[PDB]
Amino acid sequence: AQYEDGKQYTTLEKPVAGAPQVLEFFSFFCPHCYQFEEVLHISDNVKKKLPEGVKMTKYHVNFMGGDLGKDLTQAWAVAMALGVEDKVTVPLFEGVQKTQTIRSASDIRDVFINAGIKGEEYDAAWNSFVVKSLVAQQEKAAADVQLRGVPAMFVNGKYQLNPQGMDTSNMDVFVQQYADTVKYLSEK
Repeated sequence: AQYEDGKQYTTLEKPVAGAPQVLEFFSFFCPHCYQFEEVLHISDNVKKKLPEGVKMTKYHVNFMGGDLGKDLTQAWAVAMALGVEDKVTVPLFEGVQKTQTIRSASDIRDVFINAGIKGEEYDAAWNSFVVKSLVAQQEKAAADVQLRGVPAMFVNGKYQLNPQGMDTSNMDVFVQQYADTVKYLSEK
């Protein structure tokens, strides 16, 4: 077949019931995640090709960057709660990996302030139990799928994208191949 298990995707031995239809994991410490966001715009391009009725979920993981990794997962929860994902994703990536000006919770916070979220608004969300369960979800979802590396995408809790098995000669071709694969898996 033109799409094969073990080629453009793999199948989970233990499928995950009731999972988000398209589920992506990343870490702001993850170098390929940086590329996936900044250069490739994977998430956005997958979206452009998905059916209608399709929800995209994106979650942060703890297992990179120790204490600041965890801080980053709580902060991403805040971002989701407040609907400001598209205002902080880039400065967080560049703050961790490009400029290296994120070294503590307080620096993570500065990214939000500078992106226009209010001090009070941020600190309340950060401390809210809505945010705690959102952090819990992020952890649950990763734990559910035996996640030990990022970037990672899962379709209907049953298929895992395998970007290693696609041509990287040409970046645009890579994305389109990736996205068409998500759509195939979607329909499957």
